[PDB]
Formats: sequence, C-alpha cells, structure tokens
Amino acid sequence: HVILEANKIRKSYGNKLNKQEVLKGIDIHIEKGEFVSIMGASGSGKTTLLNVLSSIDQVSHGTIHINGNDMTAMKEKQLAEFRKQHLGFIFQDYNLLDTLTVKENILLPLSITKLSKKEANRKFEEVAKELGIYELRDKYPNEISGGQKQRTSAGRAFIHDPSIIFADEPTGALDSKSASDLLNKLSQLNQKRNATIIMVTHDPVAASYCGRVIFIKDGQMYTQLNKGGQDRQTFFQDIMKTQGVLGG
Amino acid sequence: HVILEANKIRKSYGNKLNKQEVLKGIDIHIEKGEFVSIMGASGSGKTTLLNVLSSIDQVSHGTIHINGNDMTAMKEKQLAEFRKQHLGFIFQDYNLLDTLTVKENILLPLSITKLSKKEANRKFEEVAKELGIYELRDKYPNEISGGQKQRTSAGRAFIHDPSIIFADEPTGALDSKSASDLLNKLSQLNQKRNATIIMVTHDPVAASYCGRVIFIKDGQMYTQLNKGGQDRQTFFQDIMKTQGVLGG
Amino acid sequence: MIKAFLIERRSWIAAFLFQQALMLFIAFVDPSISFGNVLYMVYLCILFFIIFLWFRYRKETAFYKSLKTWENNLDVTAINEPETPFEAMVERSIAGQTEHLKQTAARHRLALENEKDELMAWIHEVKTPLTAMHLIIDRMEEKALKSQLSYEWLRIHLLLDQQLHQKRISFIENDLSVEFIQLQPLIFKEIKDLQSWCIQKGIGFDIQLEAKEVLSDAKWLAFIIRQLLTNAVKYSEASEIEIKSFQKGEQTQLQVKDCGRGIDPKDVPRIFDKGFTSTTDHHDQASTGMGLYLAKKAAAPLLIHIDVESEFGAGTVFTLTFPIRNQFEHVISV
Amino acid sequence: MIKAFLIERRSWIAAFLFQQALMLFIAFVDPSISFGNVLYMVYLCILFFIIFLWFRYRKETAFYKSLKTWENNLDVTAINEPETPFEAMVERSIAGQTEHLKQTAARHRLALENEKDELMAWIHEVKTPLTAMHLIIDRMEEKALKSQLSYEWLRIHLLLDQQLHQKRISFIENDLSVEFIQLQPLIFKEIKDLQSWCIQKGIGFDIQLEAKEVLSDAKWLAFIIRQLLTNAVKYSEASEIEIKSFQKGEQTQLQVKDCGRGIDPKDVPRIFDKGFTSTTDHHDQASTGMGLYLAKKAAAPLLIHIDVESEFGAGTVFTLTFPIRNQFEHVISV
Amino acid sequence: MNINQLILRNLKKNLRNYYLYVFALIFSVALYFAFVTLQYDPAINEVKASIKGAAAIKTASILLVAVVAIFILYANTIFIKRRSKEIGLFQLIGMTKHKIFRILSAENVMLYFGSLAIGVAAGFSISKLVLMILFKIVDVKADAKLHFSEQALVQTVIVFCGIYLLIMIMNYTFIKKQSILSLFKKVKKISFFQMLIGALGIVLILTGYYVSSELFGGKFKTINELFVAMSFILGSVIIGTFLFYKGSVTFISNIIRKSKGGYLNISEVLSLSSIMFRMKSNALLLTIITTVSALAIGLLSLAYISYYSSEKTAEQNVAADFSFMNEKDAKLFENKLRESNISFVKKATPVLQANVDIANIMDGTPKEMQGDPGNMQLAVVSDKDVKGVDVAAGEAVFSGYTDLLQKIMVFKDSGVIKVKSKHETQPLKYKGLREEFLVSYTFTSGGMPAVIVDDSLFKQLDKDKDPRIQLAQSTFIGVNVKHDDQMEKANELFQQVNKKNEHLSRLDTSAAQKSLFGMVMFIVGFLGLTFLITSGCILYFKQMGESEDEKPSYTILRKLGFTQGDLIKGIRIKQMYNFGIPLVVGLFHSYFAVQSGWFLFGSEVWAPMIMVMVLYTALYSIFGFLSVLYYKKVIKSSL
Ligand SMILES: CCCCCCCC/C=C\CCCCCCCC(=O)O[C@H](COC(=O)CCCCCCCCCCCCCCC)COP(=O)(O)OCCN
Ligand SMILES: Nc1ncnc2c1ncn2[C@@H]1O[C@H](COP(=O)(O)OP(=O)(O)OP(O)(O)=S)[C@@H](O)[C@H]1O
Ligand SMILES: Nc1ncnc2c1ncn2[C@@H]1O[C@H](COP(=O)(O)OP(=O)(O)OP(O)(O)=S)[C@@H](O)[C@H]1O
Repeated sequence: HVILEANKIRKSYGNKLNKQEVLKGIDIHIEKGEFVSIMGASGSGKTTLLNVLSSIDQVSHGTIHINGNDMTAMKEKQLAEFRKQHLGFIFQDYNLLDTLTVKENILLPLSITKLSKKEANRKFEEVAKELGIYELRDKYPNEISGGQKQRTSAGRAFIHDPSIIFADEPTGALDSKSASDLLNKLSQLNQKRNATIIMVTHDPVAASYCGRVIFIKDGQMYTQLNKGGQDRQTFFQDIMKTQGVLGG
Repeated sequence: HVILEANKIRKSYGNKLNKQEVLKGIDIHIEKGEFVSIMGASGSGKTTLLNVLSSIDQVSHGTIHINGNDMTAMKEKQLAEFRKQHLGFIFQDYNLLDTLTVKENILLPLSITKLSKKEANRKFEEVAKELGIYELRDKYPNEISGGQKQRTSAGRAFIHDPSIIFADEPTGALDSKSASDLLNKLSQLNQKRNATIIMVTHDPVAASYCGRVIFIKDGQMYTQLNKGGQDRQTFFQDIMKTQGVLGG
Repeated sequence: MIKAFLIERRSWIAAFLFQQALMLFIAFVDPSISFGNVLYMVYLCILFFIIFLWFRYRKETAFYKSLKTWENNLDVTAINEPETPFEAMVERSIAGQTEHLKQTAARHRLALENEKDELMAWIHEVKTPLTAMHLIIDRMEEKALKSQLSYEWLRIHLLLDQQLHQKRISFIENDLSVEFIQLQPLIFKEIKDLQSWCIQKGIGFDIQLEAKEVLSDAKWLAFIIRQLLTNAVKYSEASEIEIKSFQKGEQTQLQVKDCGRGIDPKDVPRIFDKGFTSTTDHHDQASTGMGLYLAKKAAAPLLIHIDVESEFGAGTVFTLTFPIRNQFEHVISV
Repeated sequence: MIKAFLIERRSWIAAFLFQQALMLFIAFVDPSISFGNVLYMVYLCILFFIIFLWFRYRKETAFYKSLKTWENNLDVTAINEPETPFEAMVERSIAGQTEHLKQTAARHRLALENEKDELMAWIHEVKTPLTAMHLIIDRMEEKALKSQLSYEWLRIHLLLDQQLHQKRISFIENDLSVEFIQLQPLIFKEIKDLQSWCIQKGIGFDIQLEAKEVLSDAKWLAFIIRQLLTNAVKYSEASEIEIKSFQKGEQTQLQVKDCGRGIDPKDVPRIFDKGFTSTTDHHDQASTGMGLYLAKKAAAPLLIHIDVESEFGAGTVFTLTFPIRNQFEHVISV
Repeated sequence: MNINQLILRNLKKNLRNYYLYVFALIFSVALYFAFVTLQYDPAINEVKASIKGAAAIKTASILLVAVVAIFILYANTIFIKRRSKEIGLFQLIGMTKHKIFRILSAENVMLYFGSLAIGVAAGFSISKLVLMILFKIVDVKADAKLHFSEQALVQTVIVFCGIYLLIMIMNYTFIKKQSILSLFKKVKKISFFQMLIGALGIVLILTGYYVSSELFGGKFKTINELFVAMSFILGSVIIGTFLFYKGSVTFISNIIRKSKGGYLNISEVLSLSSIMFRMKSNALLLTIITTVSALAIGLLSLAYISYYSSEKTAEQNVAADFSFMNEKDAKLFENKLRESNISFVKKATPVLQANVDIANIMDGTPKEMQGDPGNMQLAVVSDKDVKGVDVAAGEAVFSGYTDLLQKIMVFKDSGVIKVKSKHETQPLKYKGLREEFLVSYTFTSGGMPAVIVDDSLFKQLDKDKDPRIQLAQSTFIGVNVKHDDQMEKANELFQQVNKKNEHLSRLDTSAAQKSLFGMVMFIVGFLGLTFLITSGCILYFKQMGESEDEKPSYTILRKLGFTQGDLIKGIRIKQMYNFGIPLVVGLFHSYFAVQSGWFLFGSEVWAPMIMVMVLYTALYSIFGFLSVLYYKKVIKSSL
C-alpha cells in the first residue's frame, strides 16, 4: 500500500546566468505505517526535496501522487487547503507563536473543524500526557526549556492524525538526553498510532531509530538499508559502515 | 609558540527563573600555524564556543589570553580595534553586497585603512589568482554561482593579513565537488602564510583535512587526534572509529 | 513606456484640459470675472492633475511590462498577479493556452511511449519465429544446402541482433552490470554461434589467452567480440584468426589478428563512423557498417577503448583495452 | 460588462469630481469671481463628461470581450486587430505562444513520422531475407520436412504481409484504384498460394463462381481473401472449404464457408475486435489476430461489407459484398 | 572603492523605499511656511481687532513647531529601522561606529534638504488661498496678492535646521545599540496589581464624568467650590485615562480570553493576542492624543459660539443705536444729520434709579452673596414709555436676561420686589419678562434689568426723589434711527463727528467682536486640523512596524497552510479594534468638554459639533484602510 509515489522529479534554481540544478531524476516509494529517513550531507537537496514532496515548492518536471491524488495539477489554493488538512510538519527551529500558551498552541489546527469543547479538551490531554507536558498547559513558551518546546511542537503536529508527517532534523537544537528522549517518544508514537513519518537528517544516531534509510548524494538516491530483526546498535554499526564508503 | 589559550570558560543563557548552562569547564590550548577543527553533533555548543573565543560574546567565568593580551579586561573600543587587526571570520552564508562588483566587494575592508591604490590592487590580484576567481571581477554577485560566491567570501577574509581565522562551517551550502575544492584551497592557503585557521564542523569528511581534531560532547572536550604521516584516508577512518564510539 | 501610456490615455487628458481652456476663454468675455483670479485656479488644477497622472502611471504600467518581459526571453513565470478585471481576463487566456500546450506535450509523450511499446511487441513477435525456424531446420541431412541455409540464418540473426543493440543503446546505461567472467567459455560460445561461416570459409580459431578474466558486462562485450569476429571473417578468406589476451601494464587487452585484405590507411579512423562502408570492394555494399559503431559506443560507458591497426593486404587488428580494476568503484560514491 | 468598466476607471471619475470641487471652492472664496457662472459651467461639464464616458465605453470595451469569446471556441479568427499598444503587447504575446505551440507540434510530428518511416523500412529488410531464404531453400526433395517448412514460411510471409498492409492502411484512402477484377484467376492464385497448408492439413477446396466480374481494388481484395482463407484453414482440421459467389439484387456477394470447429456465438461478434484471441485454446494466443480487423477496416473505404455467420461446431461464413458499380462514380468524381 | 560612491549607490538604490518620509517632510515644511508667511504680510494689518494680529501668529508658531517636531521624529523610524544587518555587516568588516554613523547620515541629509527645497515651493503656491480664507472669515473686502516674505523663509530654514540636530541625536543612539550579533538574529501572566489598576482606571473615569455632569445641572453655584470641583474633574479624568491605557485594556482582554478554555481560531489569535500585549506599551502617547484632541474641539466650539454671539451683545452693550455722554455733542450730531435727511427719533427717556429688595427672590445658597444681597443700583421705568408692558400697582417686570447672571442668580417663581427706599416701601410682583436694557453698560455697570411699574406708581417714585444712588445722567442721551435705509452714511457721519472716538455705536461694536473671535477661531482651526492629521499619521507609522517583527509569524502558518484570505480577515478586525478605541474615548471626552461651552455662554447650538465629529471618523477610517493595505502587502510576500 503505497502512500507517496514520485517519478523522475527535477528542480532548478535561478535563471539565465545562474541556473543550477538540484534534483536530477529521483524515484521515491513510501508505504503506509513506515518510518523512513533520508540521510545525506549538508550540500545535498534534503530541504528542497522535503519542500517539493509536501507541495510547498514547485517541481520543474516529474509527477507526485500522494494518497492517490495527482498534486501536479492543483494551482495554489487547492495545494494550501490540502496541506492544511492532510499533512503535519515539524521543523528544527521556531514553531510556536510567542503570544499563546502550550494548550492554545497545540489546539490551533483543530479550530478549522469546530470539534465541540469536550471533544477537543479530551484529545488535548490524551496527547499531552503521552509527552509529559500536561503540567505545562498554562505556561508561555518563554518559561519552558528547549526540549519541552520541541515536545509541544510534536504534540501539535500529531494531534490531527495526518496522512504523512514531514520532520526536518527535529533534534538539531537539543543536547544528548533531550534528543534521545524526543526520538524515543517519536518512535513510540509511531508504533502506537500508525503514522507515516518522513525525516531528513545528517546524524547516524538519529537515523538508527528508523526502519529504512535512503542515502542521497547530489540529488540521486543509490543505497537502501533495511533494519529487520537487528537491534539499534547493530543497525547503527551498519549505517556507520555504509556512510564510510560514500565519503572515501 | 602558543597563540590562543583559554582556561575554564563557562556560559549560560537565560535570566533568573529559567537559566541553562551550555559550556562547562573547557580548557583549550592552540598552537600557531595549526589547522584545528572541532567535531560534534549539533547542539553540543560549538558556535557558542566560537562566539566566546572570537571575543564576540561575554563569558560567565574564565579568562582567554590571545597572543599574551587579556580578553576579559578590555572595553568596547579596545576589543573593536583588537578584532579589526587580529581576527578574521568566515560563516556558512556568504555576506556580500549586491550593489558592488566582486573586486570592490572584496576590497571593502582594505579601502578604509589609508593604503595606496597600487598595493591594494596587487594584494587583491595575488589573492584572486591564488583562489581562482580572477576573471569574475566585473561580474555582479547575481551573475555567478554559489561556489564562486563562497570563494569570494573566503577570499575577503584573507586580504588584510589577519593572525587567526575563525571559520564556521563554510561548506554547508555547497555540493561535494565545490566543498572539496574549497577545502583544498583553504589547506593550500594555510601552508604559505601561517594563518591559524580554526574551523567548527559536524562533518566527518570535512575535518579530515586538518591536523588536529577535538571532540566535544555537551560543553566539554573529550578526545584528541594527531595527523602524523597518514594520507587523509587512514585519518578519515580513524575519525570514523572515534565518532562511532562518541555517538553510540 | 512613457509614450505608450501617454498615447493610450489621450482622450482623458484632452477632456481634462478642455475645461481649463473653456474657463480661460470665457474669462475674457465676462466683465464680472477677472482673468488674474482665474489663472490661479487654472494653475492649482494643473498641478494636481500632473501629480495624479504621475501616481497613476506607476500603478498602471506594471502588468503589461511584466508581460513584455515574459514575451520571449526567459522566465516563463515572469507574469505578475492581476488586480484589475482587464488584467484578469488576459491571464485567463494565457493560462488556458499554457495548459493546452502542456496537455498536447503530454499527448506527444504518451504517443512516443505507445510507439515504443508497440515496436517492442513487434520485436518479440519477429524474434520468436527466427528461433522457431532455426529449431525446425536443425535437422537437415545435406551438406551444401545446409551450409547455405545456416549462412543465411546467421546473417539474418546478426542483422537482427545489431538492430536490437541499436534500439537498446538508449537503455544500455541502466543495463551495465559487473561480474566475474571467463573469456574461454564466451569465446567458445561465439565460435559455436559462428560455426557455419568459418566452416564454409575454412577459417580456424586460435585461443591463447594469458588472462581469461575481464572486467566488463557480459552481453555488451560478447556483442563487441562477436562483431569483431564477424568483421574479421568477412575481411579474411581461408585464414586463421588469432585471439590472444595479454596484460598491457595495468590495463587488460584482448588482441585479434587476421590475414585478410585489410583496411586502407585513408579510412582506418572512419571504420567506426556511423553507417560507414568501404567503396574499395563491390561486395561491401551489403554491409551497413553498424557493428563497429555500436561496439565502440557500448565500450565508452565501460571505459574500454578499441584500438585498430589495419594495413591493406595484411589484415585488421582490433584491441579492447580494458580499464584498470581501481576505476570501477566510482558508481557508488560519485 | 459596464460594471467592470466602471470599476476599472473609478480613479479618473474621482479626479474629475475633485477638480470640479476645487473650482467651486476657489470660486466661492474669491470675491472677484462670481458663484453663478461656475455652477452652469459645472453642470455643462458633467453632462458632456457623461456623454464622453458613453463614447469611451463604446470605443474601449471590444477587444477584451472578443478575446474572452475566442479563448473558448474552435476557431482562431475571433480576435480583433490591435488599436493601442496595451492591446498590441497582449496580441504579440498570444501570437508568440501559439507559434511556439505550433512549431513544437510540427517538430514532434515530423520526428515521429521519420521514426515510423524507419520502422517501415526495417519491416522491409526483415521481410526481404525471408524471401531470399525461400528462394535458396526451394530445392528440397523430401515431402514431410518440405511441407512443414512451407507451412512455416507461409505463416511468416502472411504475418509480414499483414504488417505491411497495416502500415499501408493509413494511406489506403489515397491509393484506391478502380478496375475490373476477374474472380477466378484471383481465387486460383490464392488457392495455389495455400497449397502447402491444404496438403499438410488435408483440406479441400471448391471453385464455383456464378459471377466472374467484380469492381474493387485488386491488392486489398486479394489481401482480404487471402487472410479469410488463411483463418479458415488454420481454424479447421481436414474440413472442406467452399467458395461461393452469387449475384443477388444489384450487389455482388462472395461467401467463404468452412466446416471446421467454428466460433462460439458468445465471441462471434468479437472476432472483429482489434487484437482478439479466443480463450478456448492456448495455441491461438500466439496468433496476432489482426488480419480480420485489417480486412474489415480496409473494406470500409471500398464499400465492402465483411459479414460473419458463424455457428459453433459447424463453421464460420465470411460474406464479401462488392458494392454497386454505379456507386464508384462518387469515388471517381472526387 | 571610494566611500562617496558607496553612499551614492545606496541612495540611488533605496530611493524607491522612501516616499512616505519625503511626503511627510514636504507636508510639514509647506504647512509651516504657509502659516508663518501671514505674520510678516503687510496686508494682515487690515484686520481691525483689539489685539494686533501679528502677535498671536507668533505664539501659534511656537505651538506649531512643537506639533511638527514629534511628527518628524516619529517619521524617521521609517528610514532608520530597516538598516540593522547593514550595520552588523559593517561592524563585521571592521569599521567603527563613528564611520557607520557618517555613512548612514550622509544620505539622510540629501533627502532632508531635497524635501526642504521642494516644500518651500509648494508652500508658496497655497499662500494666497489661506489669506483669502482668513479675509473671508473676518469679512474684509480688500484684495489678496502673492508675496514671498523672505523673513518667513529664513525662519523656516532655521527651525528645521534646529530639528535636524534632534534627528541626528536619535540616529546616533540606534546606531550605537546595534552589535555584531545582529547579522544572524516580556509576555507574562497578569498579576494582581494590574487586576486592581484596570478597575481603578474605569472607576476614576466614570466618577469624573458623573461629577462633571452634575456641574451642568445647576449645582455648585458659588465661585469657591467651582474651582475645586473643576480641578478634581480634570485630575480624575487625566489619571483615569492613563490607567485606562495601561492596565484596563489588558484587564477586559484577559477576562474575555479566559472565557474560551484555550481554544481559539486564527482571527482571535491575530486580534486579541496582539491587542492584549501591545497596546499597554503605548500608554503616554494615546493619553496625550485623546486629551489634546478633546481640548482643541472644545476650544473651537467655544470660539464659534462667541463669534456668532456678537450682534446680541453689541445691542445689549449700547442700549440705543448711538450713545453720547454730552448734550452738546448729541445736538451737533443731530445738526449734522439735518442735511443727511434721515429722521432721528432721539428720546432722552427718564429712568429713576430706585433700589429694591431682591434678596428673597434669590433661590441659590446662603454662601452665595454677590456683595450686598439687595442694594444694587437698580432702576425703574414708568408705563408711558413702555406702553406694551402695562403693569398695575404693586407689580414689576424685569427687562434683561444676562445669561451669566441667570446661571448664578436664580429668580424666585413668585418673588416680591420690595423697593427698599429711604423710608417707604413698594412691594412688587413678577408677571412678564423682557430683555431690553434701557441704558448702556457705561451707566448700568454689571447690568440692571429695567423694572416696569404702574404710571402712577412711577409718578410717586420720582416725586419722592430719594437722595440715594442715582445715575449722573438721569435721562439717557441715545439717538435712534428710522428703518434700515442709510445706516452706513449715518455711521460715517458719526465717526466724522467724534474724532476722539469717545462715544459708542451699534454696528461699530458689532464688528470688533467678529474681527477678534474670527481670527481666534481661524488660528484654533488651523492648529486643530494640523494636529488631527498628524496624530493619525503617527498611529499609521506605528502600525507599519508591528508587521515587520511579525513577518516570521506570517511566513510560518503559511507552510502549514492557511491562505492569505484567511490571514487578512483577522487583520481587518485587528485594525478595527486598534483604531476604534481611541476614537470612542476621544469622542466622549470631546462631548463632555463641549457641554461646558454652552453651559455658561449661551444655551445650545448642536450645529458645529456634529460637523467636526465627522472629519475625525473619516481620517481614522482612511488610516485604518491604509494600514490594512500595508499588512496585506507584507503578508503576500511571506512565502
Ligand atoms: C493641512 C492643514 C491645512 C489647514 C489649512 C486650512 C485653512 C485654515 C483652516 C480652518 C479654518 C476653520 C474655519 C472656522 C469655522 C468656519 C465657520 C465660519 O466661520 O462661519 C462662516 C463660514 O466661514 C467661511 O466662509 C470659510 C469657509 C471655509 C472654512 C474652512 C476651510 C477648510 C480648508 C481645509 C481644506 C482646504 C485647504 C486649505 C489650505 C490649502 C463665516 O461667515 P461667512 O460664510 O464668511 O459669511 C457669509 C456671507 N456670505
Ligand atoms: N541566543 C541563545 N539564547 C538561548 N539559547 C541559545 C542561544 N544560542 C544557542 N542556544 C542554545 O544553546 C544550545 C547549543 O546551541 P549552539 O550554541 O548553537 O551549538 P551548535 O548547534 O553546535 O552551534 P551551531 O549553530 O549548530 S554551528 C542549544 O540548546 C540552543 O538552543
Ligand atoms: N532559494 C535558493 N536559491 C538558490 N539556491 C538555493 C536556494 N535554496 C537552496 N539552494 C541551493 O540548494 C542546495 C541544496 O539545498 P538545501 O535546501 O540547502 O539542502 P540542505 O542544505 O541539505 O537542507 P538543510 O537546510 O541543510 S536540512 C544549497 O546548497 C543551495 O546551493
């Protein structure tokens, strides 16, 4: 059961004298309930790929099919309304509005639907107690630590149970303990409620929590690893071994 | 001949209620003419250390002695001239002026020091031919590519003859070939004029061009590796062996 | 830009100035109205009119300038966002024509794909009965008739295989595969495939290979060697072909020799040209000259160069200079 | 559309009103200028401005409406000639886009036509070697092997002829020829062509032609008859195939009958479907099954009706109705 | 390169972003030049008023300078706010602040002096329309002419060169406060103290309004407690306004927001979460704006009332059409009028100054004395002269209203007018009312209403001849006129008579009041319009800066997917709630300030207040619309 499907997508920046090509013929096949990671260096088109896969940017060529709907024909407003309802986003950086509390920040996407009052106050607590922020419900974002804001952002992204969740280096601003805690909670949330997460990283430690790793280099995918029955340590060692060949 | 000498520096962001420490008792000894790098996953406090060491931000505790002169006992003006004479900076994003051509954009720092035109012209020509962007002088920065922009930004920092170069991750916006070429040219410029280039990276293949590597974990250095007679292929493998341990 | 706006909105300017002209004229013939006190009104009106025109010009001459920029140069998305209805009922037509062009291009692509699929099906349908015919006629009891039929069948098979390679040159890039291959089995298989021609021409085979292991794709290298052998057989009559493989330093090479008529030095580099043929001999009119070109093109992605040393009256020598072992490792890193 | 015009030009009307207000105010304040004459001037200018607005709408709101009409239509001549530079830019942009689309379509059509020509050529030098092989092989003395080889060669030649006629059916319209055709020589030649199939399968033939003169195209009529007989022979085993031609009414009708297995009535109407292969036997899957479709399609321009009367377990009756001779006058006239 | 070339390129590239700045400078310069060129204009001396006319313009200019200085200082933020990464990069390269200051101040000078040059030309063009308006207001039929008045040019140049020093001072601090870290890149729970301040502000405002409304009802009829009440009202109103714009908006905002359990939508997020936290940071500006606007409107209304109340007070001040103090001068005037062929009906009406008792008629308060309760210099007239008001024995009719006396002194419904003579008494009763004063203000001082008694009663009164307070001229010598046919020539001959101008006239004094109060109203209206436009433009400038720190907030949520049409719908409500609170507060302040205008000097007008309350709303709506357009433009270019 494929959820996302791309066929030979391309993308370029600039014009005339500074027209550079970033993506060159990429094929992607993500399934339902999978937790996939694309790993590459800092010059590879990871953010560009995540932008064009979620309809934030526009491809020069190719075709993208999310959940059976062709997204190369919607103009702008259909794409925005599709993003508003069916997708979730987590970013490495500022996600929370400074003038709202935690509750009013992670109850924002539910305002489109008008899901009563108790039908929203129950779904808020059900996801808040799963991340340990239920005692931080009436605190402004300038009164909480670094990892608590990221957990709050993840709770906001998971509340309306979208089809695909796009994460761009979620643990790029946390120390070791906070990063490990957030990654473990993300994995548990994935396993409990079946959700497809596509994450782009440049850290093998954060990529060892996944189930399939795709190695990108200059807009071309050429390696795939599958976890299988191995635990986290063996998968981490295998990822380290694979990363050593593409760099030497 | 030690040129930089930190001693038990500390730093903590936040005020009163919410305060979090970043640097925790770091001792650093750096020699002159040494191409030093610092490796660590994002969030370990690297750019904070580079801000502290470059005398851009103030410390909570500790003293830094660069070339004998004390750093924690000077005023804003004294720091200003000391930084103007003895420091150079390279960052990830090129900081260029679009209204100026490449030549007059590099020559901006050298046009305020009351110097004859011929000497500045000779210095610019020497630097440009060393880097290889000589033919792109009269082309405005919106008619060239990213690698050429980054090479111009790097060459701006090598024209007023500084003593220490403080470089952030300079190849974080370039592809593989451009990154390799820029790193090779930096290592070549280090060998002619003894500039103590200090680079902060999180990239295993970027720090294999150096002479010593220092590992940071959460605000405290862990290990050190020396180059010796390895040929950048054994040194890279050694870097990967320690990176794996520090990671998982 | 200024002239276009001024000439387009000329009726409005004329209408605006007509009232002031009328006031100035009327002030003469009216004793109760003074000229000096109405010239002040005229001045105060003309100042505001000039300011209003300057304000309107910048706002109005933007969408059409964007369209003029979009005309032919580049930046197909140089159009701006319309605000007035007249600028919307133009973008409507522009978008309609663009979408029609895009769907026509999609239709052309689908037609090309359908043609490729149909011609692949035809290739399968015309490759089935060559094999059926060969299997049926692999029962014959006479000598000369069997030799003639086998020669004709081998010629047709070679032509169809060359055509198939000519068509598969498009996807040869994706079909490159590296595995350990022994030269002796493939050479013996090629000799078996070319038994009838060598039997008729009395052409022997010599296999003296110092190195029997090569680093290249099996199918494409087999095509190259088969084409070289067929060219040598055509160019050499009643002569034995020497096949030797030796290690030229770090590059493995395979050498083929013959005692044929050879190639004139004036056309030695031109044998590998597309569709090239030799005008020296009358019987060369039946050769399309496609095996050499296809083999050389297929050897390029494998980092293999074909060396030719042919002399008139001596023969034709072909060398396949296989690359160094260390060069087939960049497909995973770069 | 008048509402759009008013909402498009509100600024100039506002400017005119402000000019009138300024005139009135300055006339009111100054004591040397009467306040009675200025009111009359204002009223006259308002009325004349209304008339001028009417004329301006009439002269302005044409090009955009014509463009809106043109974009949703099957013709291109619904656009008016340019009258101002602002419309000239839009016209030039539309012309450029249409020219780009036309040139792109023309180049792709030309490239596809050249590819089809290369395909048809390749068909020719695939079919020629079969003829050469037959010419070489028509010297055997044995019976069974010769009969099997003849059967195979006839099958392959019929497939190649079907491919050639499928390619030619695009230009069959311009290649139609009207001439007298003698049924008996054509049927004799067709029977002699399939002599090997009848010998191998033990299938008899009957020659009884009440009508001997027909008017059609010889090549395509012979093609249709040939594949009708071929299908009858292939789909029958040792059955008597009868050919009957009778003159009924004013139209000449020719019928082909075989006593084979036949076609099940469920799939009898589907025999004319393109690429139709019967599912009751696996041996029939390899058959192309296109010759019947080609015959039916090529019979339409010649006003020939290829009817079917097939009963399962009895056989299939193929009726060829030659059109009236007086009907060919329209073809001759055009 | 050369630094001057860099400055020139910066100017030529950034000139497209500085149009509001240039427009504001041009507008200010033009207004100041146009207003000041009247002071030195020789034609202004034709305004014959009590005050000179070139002396009030000086103080008005002193106020105008302060009005425009803050406008320009608030406009300079448009120029200075954008350049932050520029200074960061210049400090990264190595330049000190002493060179960045000069680099960024070498083009502000060029823009400022270009605007100064242009605004003088545009201020000279409209220098005649202003003079014509002023002449029309005070009704002068002279001719206006164009004039340059180079002294005004010199004064304007000096004033704006003085303001540029403040501009440089404010540039320096902003340049100083930036660092090298600017190249890359508060809100809290409400305590209990604010919960108290918010209620205190509303309480103070309401108490001030209630106390002020009782003043117009008739209470506090004594000078002593009037000033205490006035001072208390002013203090309470101002303190309540400050506490309203500090914690009384966050109070109600938090109360409303807490009703929703923490489940808002995009409109509420964009409106309430900003109004709660950003309005309190501007509390000393909104207070000044509202208070000054209310004061200006009230003063203008008072001036207009006094301007249209001139003919009545001219008629009251001089009882007759013409007044005299000598019999010979009046006879000479009559002799001059003999050839004028205008029938003079001069009547030296004899009125006896008989003191009466009106202490009991007063219905005020015992602390209200106004001197002797019943020993005023009141006068009584007979029935033969005023035959219309026929009065029987023991009755009287007062002839006069005297609004100032009416608001202080209250007459009893059935009071008795007892003539407190030397020995006899003549109690009288009140039947009718009149407003005609029988003598001019020279003889009646504060204004004694004429008393009409029975003819025989007046015969008894003037045969008594009480030796007490009595007019020096018992028979007032005031010449009257026939129907209004040739009054202008009569006044011309009157002026020809007394070269010393020792007498009075009706139409002569009917012009001094107009010529003074019209100029006062002109000055007040000019300053009020200037301030009214300036305050709204300042609010617009402030709003133009909240969308640039919110640019990241508009960039995000759009990746989440919200569409620009959903992001501007909340801005349309934010601007309503932003521009409508000061409007309502100022409107109520103006309404309560203008009620004191006709509490004392008249009864009611209602005519100009409504007309002035429409321009206020129109300007506020225009600036709100402009702010909405700017935020739409900012939002559009986020993603
Ligand atoms: C940007 C700031 C520029 C403001 C400069 C505007 C010029 C000075 C401004 C305001 C003056 C306010 C006048 C006070 C209220 C006027 C009411 C009044 O006085 O009552 C009567 C009416 O007064 C007038 O006639 C004056 C009529 C216009 C007065 C207001 C003019 C508004 C000017 C603002 C817009 C025009 C721009 C002027 C400067 C370019 C006086 O009696 P009369 O009608 O003259 O005699 C009748 C016999 N035919
Ligand atoms: N100005 C700041 N205020 C508050 N926290 C900060 C600030 N700068 C950094 N931090 C925090 O300090 C921690 C370490 O961040 P950095 O100092 O940037 O280390 P770093 O990630 O190695 O540097 P870069 O930018 O990725 S090369 C993180 O938890 C940040 O959130
Ligand atoms: N707006 C842009 N204009 C021009 N070039 C761009 C732009 N955005 C990205 N690029 C180029 O695209 C390259 C790769 O894209 P990136 O988005 O930077 O990939 P990335 O760096 O791996 O993503 P992150 O942010 O590190 S997770 C960069 O090195 C730039 O040279």
